Amino acid sequence: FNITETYLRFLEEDTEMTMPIAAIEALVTLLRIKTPETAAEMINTIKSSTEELIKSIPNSVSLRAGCDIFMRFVLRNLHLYGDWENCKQHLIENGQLFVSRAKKSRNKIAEIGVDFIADDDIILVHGYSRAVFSLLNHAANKFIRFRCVVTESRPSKQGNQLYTLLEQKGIPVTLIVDSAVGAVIDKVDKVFVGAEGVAESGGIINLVGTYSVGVLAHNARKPFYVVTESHKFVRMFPLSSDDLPMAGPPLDFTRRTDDLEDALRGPTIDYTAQEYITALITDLGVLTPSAVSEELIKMWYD
Amino acid sequence: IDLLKKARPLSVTMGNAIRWLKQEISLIDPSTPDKAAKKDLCEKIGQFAKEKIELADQLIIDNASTQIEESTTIVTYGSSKVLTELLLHNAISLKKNIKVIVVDSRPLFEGRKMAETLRNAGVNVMYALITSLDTIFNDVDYVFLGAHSILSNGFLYSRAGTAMLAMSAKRRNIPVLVCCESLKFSQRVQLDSVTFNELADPNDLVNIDYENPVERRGNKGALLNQFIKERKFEKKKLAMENKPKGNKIGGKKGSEGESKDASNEE
Repeated sequence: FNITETYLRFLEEDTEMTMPIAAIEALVTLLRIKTPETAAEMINTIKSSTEELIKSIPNSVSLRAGCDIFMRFVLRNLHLYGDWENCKQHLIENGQLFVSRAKKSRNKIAEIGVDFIADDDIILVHGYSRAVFSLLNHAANKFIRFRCVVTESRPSKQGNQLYTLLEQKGIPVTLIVDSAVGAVIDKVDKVFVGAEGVAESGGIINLVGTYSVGVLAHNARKPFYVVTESHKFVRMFPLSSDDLPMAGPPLDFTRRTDDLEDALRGPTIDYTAQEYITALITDLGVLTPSAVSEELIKMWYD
Repeated sequence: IDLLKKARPLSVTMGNAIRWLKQEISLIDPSTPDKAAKKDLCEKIGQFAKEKIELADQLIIDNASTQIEESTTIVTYGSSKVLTELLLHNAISLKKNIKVIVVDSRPLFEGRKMAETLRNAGVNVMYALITSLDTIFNDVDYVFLGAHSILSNGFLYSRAGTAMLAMSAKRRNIPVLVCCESLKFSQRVQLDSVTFNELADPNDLVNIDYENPVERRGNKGALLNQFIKERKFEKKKLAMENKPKGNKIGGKKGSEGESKDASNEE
């Protein structure tokens, strides 16, 4: 039946779906075919499927996290010590429901937790996240005065895309160079983030250049922030400043081989430390200081 | 000089002036006609005054002119007369927008006086106190600091919470710059607010705010009356080095990192 097929199914639309929410739904669908009463024929098989999915990955991180979340939910489900049927039914139900809840969470984020850009505080944003854009659009809707700042994305020309998505609203924006990042910290207020995953240590699993940005923020004491749909805590620990589970090579040292070729392999995933989160926008209420760690503890009961 | 010392400690500029006077005295021989002598001596003194002060000020102004952008928001502290003059010039002579912000402390009403003067000339002023500074910053674009004396370290020996302001500037967006006279520099050096402290009587905060001469009945006035109480203060503090990058004198351009580059040339 495949989760991979389901994943393939959604491509051009989305924007509304939220990472694991779709993956979780797919998993649920996979489950509700091959008898969800038994535990020996089921949990192990699910795990195997997840492993297969992991193996099959080109460049995607949060899937694992989603799977883990699903597993946790499943574990939580069977503790009532009554009957196998009701619990099974509940399990079957909880996928579409979960998806629905995601939308609610997004709505909450967009109406309640949007009081960080209000007094024309110029926002420094890089890394395309859907939640960020939702926040932007709903700020425009509320008329809550604002200005936008985006550093040019040029590994695969997502910058242009971002610019286009900003033209829909109809508000002036500017191009920024990521080497001349030290040149402009003057009028732009704070640095906000759209990323790929939330770390076990505390920092953020993000794209091409972030550590430098973080450093600059620290120098300027203009607080660093992360804007996300809050269920992307990937089971990964960045123990050092340059060591992680990565989709590609870590700063690939290439040999002088051909003419104008082996250089375009830019390190398109990078990390910054735990002592940077002044606030993180979470759908379970605005909670940050050591929240991710707490969540992890709650999950692994340690 | 001794009398002056007894009254209140003096500045480096004054010392320099004294030295110059001594040199002049050494120069003119006593065998010359007396009437003829001081006729020329006075002229020479006048010339010196014109050059090492007014001309220096002019030079400072011209430096500011080339450097300062098309209309600027300006922040200052104290009673830095040269800077006030420059501000006035900007307002009235060359004619540009002057959103000038002045900060002031409790013991001295220098800032207030400056503000008053600006008002009298017709300037839009923003008045500030100790409790907060950042309230106007978090907007503030270009800042000049209060000046008194410079050392051969690259540091500054200046008035009140200027150091705090400098620190704030360093933290938030942009560094600070100070313009001075070419005869302000010393060859003596220090690096803390414990080295040499400039003191007056602890009485500026005894009177409950408002005006200076009041004479009131209340509660304040316990220097020795109650069970052990001390009400001490400071006037001059240490301004830092890494933050005031700019220094402009009679030699036009340079950095405070070049702490005694002009001392050989003079």
